[PDB]
This record gives sequence, C-alpha cells and structure tokens, in this order.
Amino acid sequence: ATLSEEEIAMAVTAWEKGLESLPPLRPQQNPVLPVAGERNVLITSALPYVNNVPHLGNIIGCVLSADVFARYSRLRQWNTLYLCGTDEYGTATETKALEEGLTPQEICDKYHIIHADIYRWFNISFDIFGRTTTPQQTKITQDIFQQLLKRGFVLQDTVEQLRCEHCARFLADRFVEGVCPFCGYEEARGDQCDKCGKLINAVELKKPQCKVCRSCPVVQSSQHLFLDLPKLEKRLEEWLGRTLPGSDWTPNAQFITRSWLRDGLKPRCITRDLKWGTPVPLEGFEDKVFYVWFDATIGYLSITANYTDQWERWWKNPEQVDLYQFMAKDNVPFHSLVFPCSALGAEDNYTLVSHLIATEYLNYEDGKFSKSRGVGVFGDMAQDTGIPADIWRFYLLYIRPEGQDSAFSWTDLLLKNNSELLNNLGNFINRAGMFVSKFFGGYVPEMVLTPDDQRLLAHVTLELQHYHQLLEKVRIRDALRSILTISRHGNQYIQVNEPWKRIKGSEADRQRAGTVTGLAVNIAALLSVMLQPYMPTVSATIQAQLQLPPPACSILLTNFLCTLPAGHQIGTVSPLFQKLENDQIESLRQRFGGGQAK
Ligand code: MET
Ligand SMILES: [Zn+2]
Ligand SMILES: [Zn+2]
Repeated sequence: ATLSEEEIAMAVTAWEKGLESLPPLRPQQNPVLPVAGERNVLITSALPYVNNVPHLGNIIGCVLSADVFARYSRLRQWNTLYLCGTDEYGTATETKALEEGLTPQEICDKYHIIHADIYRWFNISFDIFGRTTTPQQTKITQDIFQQLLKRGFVLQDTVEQLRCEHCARFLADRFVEGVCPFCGYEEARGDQCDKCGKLINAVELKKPQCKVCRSCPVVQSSQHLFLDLPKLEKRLEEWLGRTLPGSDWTPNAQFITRSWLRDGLKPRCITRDLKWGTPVPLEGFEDKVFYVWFDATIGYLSITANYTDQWERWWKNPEQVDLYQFMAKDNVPFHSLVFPCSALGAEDNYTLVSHLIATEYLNYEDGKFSKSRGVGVFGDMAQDTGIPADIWRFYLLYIRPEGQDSAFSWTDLLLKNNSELLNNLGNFINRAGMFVSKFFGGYVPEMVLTPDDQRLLAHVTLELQHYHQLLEKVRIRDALRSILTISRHGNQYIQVNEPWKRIKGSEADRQRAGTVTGLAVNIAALLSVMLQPYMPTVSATIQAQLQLPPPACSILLTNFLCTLPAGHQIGTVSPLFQKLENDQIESLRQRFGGGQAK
C-alpha cells in the first residue's frame, strides 16, 4: 500500500485541477451515429426468444451484462449504440401460438411487450429494442442472400421427408412411429429403434405412422437451400486469425470457435418448411422460409435499420466501428461462424464482431430455472418481491458467471446486501453526506491536504484506473469489486480520523474534520459515477443527494477529480440501502423454491 512520490504528486495535481479538467459535454444525438476519428462502440445483446419469459439467468448473461458495458462506454464519451430486440420467427412460435389460441403475430406482439416491460424495470438502457418480424428484416435478409447466391455460396438439393397428408406437414423424427427394418420392433421411432439400438433415418421405417393422427405418411422430396460453409471456411479463418489475438473475446468463446473449425465446417440448411419466417425469394419456395438461425443474426442489422436510415454507417463500416456482442455460450457458433461466413461471402464490407462476450450459465440454487416446475426467479416475478431492481443488478453482477458457472442464492443475496451495500458502500456514502449536512450546514468544507490525505487520494486514483483497466476489457465482475475497494478504503479513512468527534474540538481539530469530510464526499461523488453502470438508480440518488452537477455525472475521467469544491451545497441526505431480513428472505426463497408448485 505504498506508492511513489511521483504517483502521489501527480494524482494530487489532477485532483486540485478540479472541474476545469472536464470537457463541456456534447449534446445527445438521435440517432447515434459513428463519428470519424472518435471511438464508435456498437453493442448487441443476444435477441431473446420472444415467447419465453426470461429468468435471471437469461438477463445476467445478455441484456444486463451488455447494459453495464454500454453505460460505461457512454461515460467514456464513446459514441455508443446499444441495441437488442425479440427473436420471434420459428416453429416454436407456431406451436405456442396455436396452444394459446392466437396467431403467430398476436402471440409475438403480446410477449414482446412482456420482454420490454421486464427490461425497462431492470433499467436496461437500450438505444433500440426492436423486432425480427419487420419488412426491413425481409429486405436485408434477402439482399445478403442474393449477394451469397450470385457468388456461389448457396447450394440447392432435394430431401426425402416423411409427410403426413392429413396433418398437411412434414414430420419430425419424434412425431413418426414405425416398425424397425433391422429387428422388426413394431414401435420404433424415426430417429432410433430402442429395441436393437440402431440409429436410423425415419424414411427407412416400414409402415410409418404419424403419432398425431395415426395416418400413413408418404415420402416426399422437398427442395432446400444450403450455405456452403466449406467454401467460406478459408476467408473466415483469415478474419479470425486477424482479429482474435489481443482481443477480448471471452476464453470460452474462442475455444468453442476454434473447436468447431477443428472438426471442419459443413454445409448448413438455411430453409424450413414453415409459414412463419422470412420468405425466400426463389422459384419454388413459395411455401418455405429461411431457417431462423440463418437470419436471426441479421436481426441485429434490421433492428438498427428500423431505427435509422444510416444503419449501414454502423454495420458496413469496420474501420470506424468496434462491435461488442454479448450472448450465452450456446449462441457463439452463430456469431463467430455462421454470420461471419454469410457476411464475408456477401462481400459488402460488413462490420464484424471485434470482441465476443459469452458467459457461462447462472444456476438457480442447487439446480436450474424451470417455469415448468415453478423453480427460480423469472423477470416478471422480480417486480413483486419488494426488492428494488438495483439490488438485483448488484447481486447478479457480483456473481456474474464469467470463467465458470455461478449459482443464485437467497442466503448469499442477503449476506452480500448487508455486508457490501449496507455495512460498506452505503455506510461510507451515508457518513460522508451526513457529515456535510450536519456539521457544515450542507456546504462542502475547506480541504487542507495532509500527506496521509494525499496517499488516500492517490490510492483512490489507482483503484479508479484499475477499474478502467478492467471494464475496458469487459471484466464486469472485477470492476464492481474495485468500487467496493475504494469504498472500503474510504470507510477506513473516516474511521481512523473520527471527524464526528474532532469536530467538537480545538481550532486545529475542526479543520482536520472538515478536510476529511470534504475529501470523503468527493470520493462519494466519484463512487456514484463508477456505480452508474451497475446501479443507475442509486447512482442518480446519490447524485441527487449531493447535487452533483450534470457534467460531472456524465463522464468518468481516469483521474480522481474534486467535483465538489469547498463551498458546494449538497441536497438532503438519506440512507442509501435497506437491510435484508432473514424472515423476508426465507419467505421469498420458499416462494421460488418449487415446494409451492401447482
Ligand atoms: C440473434 S441472437 C438469438 C438468440 C436466441 N433467441 C436464443 O435465445 O438463443
Ligand atoms: Zn430394431
Ligand atoms: Zn398426421
């Protein structure tokens, strides 16, 4: 805990320079567009499937992780566009719509609102939260398809598929029964005979049956399109070899990507026999659509396009734009292989991802989230617990599954709330603001820095730079702890100086009390901005209580500044956090535990 004289003297200088170090801000732009010469940060979160209510695992892995970095990116004055939206096409949407007695468009409109409401409550600051079911999706999907077709990256072949003429549909291996051509087992599945173990193709079945209507399916050759990834594999590895090293792709994402390439890429079918999907502009495909995962990633582009005319300045400008993509592990192959191949094969100067951020999975307690069994906290339930959104944000981010899986624990939430928020972070900021309001009439006291004060000030600056160091590489988990480290330093500073005692003392002792008090609240002011990407409501609350000027609230410099000079008037202070009670938590834990199921 010992620095250099140069370190201490440098940090002090930057501090004393004050609010004059602050570039008067730039007016907010709508739409946000890339600005030449400056850093332009494009951020996408994986588009959640619309017809499933998201749980805390989904949220922390994608929208919440992306939001933290998005908010940090704005504090660094980077031109930031954070976009997301609902993934809506697919067979599951047709199955769920029918089950709910609605049209696919109806059930999508319904659940899109549910998603948006959940993300609003969690305070996810999307610049756009769009939809994949738009005319612009069809247009952009078809264009990219056309660019790939004429360059010979699309194959066309026929597939023998069992079709039930009564159900008027092609059958999945799990919907077809039949007798085994290898052992004669009369009730074999289309995928496997459980009797002799043989892995089969459904068409090999004798006397096939549709397990829905029990009719006899007939073999039909249907036309299908394919993306020739083997022909695109070369240019994909050239791009990967150019961009992976020195990047901040999460280790798991890199491994998965290189792992798929080690096997070798295969031709992927990009068409489906469906009605709900982006239509294929080709002869004889009037009743087929693009496969969801072929154009779901194109949704990123179409969502941006519904937002602005100049969407190609973001998505076709790799020289000015650094793309960050946040997703879960299972989404990586589509973002690191499928879409890059499609984009590179289209040869339209596309912005490709620079840093892929893929998290491990968040477990609920000792198991997994399950709407089926009533286990776990889902996004629509979190609003009803009496626990504020920022408390959810803090804890989920404190245990964000980066290197390995993590598990949500009600017991741990209570401990971390009471220890880190109440008895640490909140305690420091409460005392800081309280001392100004009580001892100095709400005016920040004069600050006469001792050598020990300069050390603290320099230590705070180093933690701030460490904080920057981490969040610059999307180390969200560790930067949060950096915040708590500064706060823990501040509590020690207050405790040893005992300003609330010294204030009732000699001429000299009252000056020390004021210096400590003033420096403390300037640290509090800094903490509020650092906390902004994590707990935006509390951040604003602190800034309201301290009346921190809007320009100081909008930027985070790499140096600890004096944002509250001597004579600055603060507002009215009030305890930041509430204690979490044991009875309160046991009740919530029993509610989401599964033992109260139906
Ligand atoms: C274009 S990202 C789509 C991700 C998909 N909706 C999922 O939840 O896995
Ligand atoms: Zn068999
Ligand atoms: Zn049938």
